[PDB]
Amino acid sequence: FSATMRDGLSNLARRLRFAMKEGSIWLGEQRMILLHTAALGALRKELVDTLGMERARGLFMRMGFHSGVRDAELAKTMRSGHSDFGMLEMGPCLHTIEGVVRVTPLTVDINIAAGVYHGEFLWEDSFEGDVHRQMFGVAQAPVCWMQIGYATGYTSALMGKTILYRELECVGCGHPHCRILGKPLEQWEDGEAELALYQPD
Amino acid sequence: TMRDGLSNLARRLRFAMKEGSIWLGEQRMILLHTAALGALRKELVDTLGMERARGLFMRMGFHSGVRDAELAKTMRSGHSDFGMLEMGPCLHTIEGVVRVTPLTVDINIAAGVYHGEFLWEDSFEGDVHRQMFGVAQAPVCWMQIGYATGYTSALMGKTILYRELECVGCGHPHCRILGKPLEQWEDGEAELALYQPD
Ligand SMILES: [Zn+2]
Ligand SMILES: [Zn+2]
Repeated sequence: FSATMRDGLSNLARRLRFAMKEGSIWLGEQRMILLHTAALGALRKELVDTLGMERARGLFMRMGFHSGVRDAELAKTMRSGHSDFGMLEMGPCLHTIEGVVRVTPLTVDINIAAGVYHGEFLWEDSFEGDVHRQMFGVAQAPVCWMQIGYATGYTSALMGKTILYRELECVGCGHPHCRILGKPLEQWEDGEAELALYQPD
Repeated sequence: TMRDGLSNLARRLRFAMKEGSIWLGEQRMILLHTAALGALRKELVDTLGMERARGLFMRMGFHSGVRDAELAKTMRSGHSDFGMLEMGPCLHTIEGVVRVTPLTVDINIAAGVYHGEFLWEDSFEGDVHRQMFGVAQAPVCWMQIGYATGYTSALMGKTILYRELECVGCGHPHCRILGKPLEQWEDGEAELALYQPD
């Protein structure tokens, strides 16, 4: 049901090592845990309840940003014999293997050497959208915060420039699926202020 | 010393790529980078202080533990009370959180009997805490302790609290924990209070 993503998914699960003789999981050179979405949901609930939705959104986008940046490093380890899109597409694949979301590239214009990027993707079965509705009910703006942070971090680390993403539709809002658009910071009218969300204090 | 638990619980873990999801029993899971979780921990500790951050993580672990206990209960058939208990250590291990070795475990669910001591090796939490900070002056495997507390309390049907008696986060070569009912802990109801959202 996927292409060319298949190759990516196969070539990636081999970088995924489950070692219950040591109680660890490694993906590439990054240690991972399996975490219940319901536990991340409970954390999110307390964060929004005591910090507010905006600051909580920031914490999650940054957490996602860190994940994406690490996965881009893994992506760059197997660049040999890989087009710019083929390297880009690893993000979508890693996002799927980690059970975060089913990603389908809709159309992608990417040139790393030239600094050109324009990407739109479909997101099916976002864990974050579902978790949010269960904790909060329907939302009045897209809620896949960690997931957007990840696309932003992964793509930016890959390009060596800031690529910001925005959800144009989201299941958290009661759509059938999520859909996103990513492009250079410069090209977003209020980009500099979105950028403020990725900084800690 | 169940290897039998690992192989049998690990079969409950599946990757449904076409739906971009991972299932452990009936619970959806994600693979998350410890580095990212650690970045979150540092922000929470920096902005909300350690005691408040500690509470958030214990309660997150607690929720994980309660839900793995619900999975354990489904596989109740043909298992002793000890066998049931051991699925907790096993799931924690399978989840890549920590490698758990039961040391002495005395359990009888009907009679409300529980006293459990466990060895924790390669704790991700203690590990990440001491890289994002330094050696700490008190045990720091917050989420891991929450999980044990939640798993065992759900299995026993009564409040079972755990404490770390050693922790890699404090420069010990390993973590070690003890779990027993609330009444057996000196300041137990102040420990039970960490599990109540603020
Ligand atoms: Zn969404
Ligand atoms: Zn510890």
